[PDB]
Amino acid sequence: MLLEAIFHEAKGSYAYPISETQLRVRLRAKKGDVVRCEVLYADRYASPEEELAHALAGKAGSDERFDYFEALLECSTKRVKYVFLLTGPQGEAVYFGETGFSAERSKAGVFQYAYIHRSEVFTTPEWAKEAVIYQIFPERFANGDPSNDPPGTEQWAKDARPRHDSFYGGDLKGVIDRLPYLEELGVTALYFTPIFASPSHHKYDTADYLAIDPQFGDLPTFRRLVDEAHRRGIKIILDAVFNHAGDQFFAFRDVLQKGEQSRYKDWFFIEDFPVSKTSRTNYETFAVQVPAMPKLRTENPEVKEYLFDVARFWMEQGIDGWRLNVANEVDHAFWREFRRLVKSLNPDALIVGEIWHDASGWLMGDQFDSVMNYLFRESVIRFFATGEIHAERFDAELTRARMLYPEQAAQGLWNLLDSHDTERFLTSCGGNEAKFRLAVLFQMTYLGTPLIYYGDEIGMAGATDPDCRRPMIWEEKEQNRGLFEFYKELIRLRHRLASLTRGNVRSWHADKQANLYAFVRTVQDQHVGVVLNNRGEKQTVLLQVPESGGKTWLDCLTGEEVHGKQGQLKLTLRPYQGMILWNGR
Ligand SMILES: OC[C@H]1O[C@H](OC[C@H]2O[C@H](O[C@H]3[C@H](O)[C@@H](O)[C@@H](O[C@H]4[C@H](O)[C@@H](O)[C@@H](O[C@H]5[C@H](O)[C@@H](O)[C@@H](O)O[C@@H]5CO)O[C@@H]4CO[C@H]4O[C@H](CO)[C@@H](O)[C@H](O)[C@H]4O)O[C@@H]3CO)[C@H](O)[C@@H](O)[C@@H]2O)[C@H](O)[C@@H](O)[C@@H]1O
Ligand SMILES: [Ca+2]
Repeated sequence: MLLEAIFHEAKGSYAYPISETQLRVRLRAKKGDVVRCEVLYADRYASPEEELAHALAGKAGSDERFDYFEALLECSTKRVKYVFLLTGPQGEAVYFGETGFSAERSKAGVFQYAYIHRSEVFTTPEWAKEAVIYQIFPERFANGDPSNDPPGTEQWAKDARPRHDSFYGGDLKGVIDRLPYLEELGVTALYFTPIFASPSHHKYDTADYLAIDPQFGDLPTFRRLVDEAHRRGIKIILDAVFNHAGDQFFAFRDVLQKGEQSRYKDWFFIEDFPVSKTSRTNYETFAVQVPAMPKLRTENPEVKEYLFDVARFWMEQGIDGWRLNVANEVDHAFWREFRRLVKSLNPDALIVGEIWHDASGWLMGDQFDSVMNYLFRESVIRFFATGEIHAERFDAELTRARMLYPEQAAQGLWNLLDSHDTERFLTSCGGNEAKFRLAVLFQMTYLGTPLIYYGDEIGMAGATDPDCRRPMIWEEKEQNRGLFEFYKELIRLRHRLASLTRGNVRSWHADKQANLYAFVRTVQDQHVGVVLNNRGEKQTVLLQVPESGGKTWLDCLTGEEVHGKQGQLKLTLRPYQGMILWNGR
């Protein structure tokens, strides 16, 4: 076996506790190199003559080039030292510990997870595990109050083509009026983009953190929205823009007026007063040269305190969590303290960071509960929309991404198809509803938390920002109701099958040729197999089905009963058809 490809570390995503006395450990090796991975462990202060505990690590998955082995160590002492025993296809074996590799156990040394502190057990809100989030971009969802529309508001139509500066009049009253629609859809939480006072249509350039934007409503209206959503089983998640403020933020206004004399100059990153010759801003902003968004010095204890007060204030209004804007650009300490603040105020308040790349550094348990899973989106785009990758590659990307973070984070990752910053998924699919639906079937059944971008459920399309922010289509005749019912059915199923919300995931079948992909969600004895025929042709496949897991399944989408013969299951799928096979347990 290639030792150069074997890896483990007693931290991060390769070793972390799932309870005060249980440690999950993982190990990767070149794919196919290891057939058996066992862990020999004991208390860190155990005498050398003491017997060692054994734990067999099962193969939790395989990506492009590695196999991932996973085991659970029972550590009643909460302190553990361990070594791996790896066996190859031909029986060759080697011990692997902190010191290195050796045929002699003691020479391999031992990895050590010093101590398991209860406070360090990554814990997320239970509800977040089985939730289906719906993203609402307020200026474009529903205009329930035409009297607060910004000046220049354009007419609400299906052929509307917005510009970066357009306004359509969407507001919070509109959201309230449409709660029956969201409730019928079955969503259990709403993620709102910024709703605080701001002169723009997107509101990411904050004028006042303590006020609902006038064109969206007021405090009383927001509170009514929170209460009405809650009674309909719908939670509220607000967008926290803590990386940067708007040029109209009171502290910045003071800087523009008093220059180096303002008491708030250190709340920002300023280079040379006068505060501005704007084309070449003399203060750091979000991205490049964006005068409206001066970056906040969150490292400044004063800035932090102010923002923490803002969070406290809104949480006092009954919200259920936060989506953190450009979260990877404010400091880690700020986030560790934020989590402590948030969880101390509401143990069930959800913290979701907005990071598009590998966010493992923020997902170890001391900061965010989850992140907007843009890498999940990349795989889905690649496999279902563009067809850049085949089923086996798709399987590998999914598995590799899943192994990047501890299971607690993976379990609640926000799996979106698109957002207000991308083109709509339908468009990515080139208008092919068949491709779109199979992707949605995957979104609704894969491991993680589904996030729906407003309008996708009724067939809206659009290029990226600002075209992805077209006013919501409310005319029934203009809505794709067939799609709407499809979403409704998938959402009801997700709520009915515990496997889909609290189960693990294992690849079932992956054939690069037929481009058919299948996985199994498991919890207890329940198994739900999802089969995806991502091809424009009718195909038949043979899936392996050991009788120990059942020999009869019910396709929950059609009611058809399928049966396995001698450990094999023959399925025939129409083009782009997906099946959700429940094993009746
Ligand atoms: O620039 C002139 C413009 O300035 C103001 O408006 C700016 C911008 O403000 C708003 O954008 C917000 C998003 O809506 C949020 O979701 C979020 O998105 C950021 C994200 O947090 C960043 O990490 C980054 O994303 C990168 C990603 O990190 C990277 O891995 C890779 O995937 O590329 C991503 C970019 O696609 O940028 C996101 C914003 O993207 C947009 O802005 C970029 C900067 O110019 C641009 O390159 C990109 O094409 C855009 O899609 O955080 C931002 C917070 O600002 C608002 O919704 C946007 O519509 C606005 O453009 C003024 O208000 C505006 O009048 C003026 O025209
Ligand atoms: Ca309005």
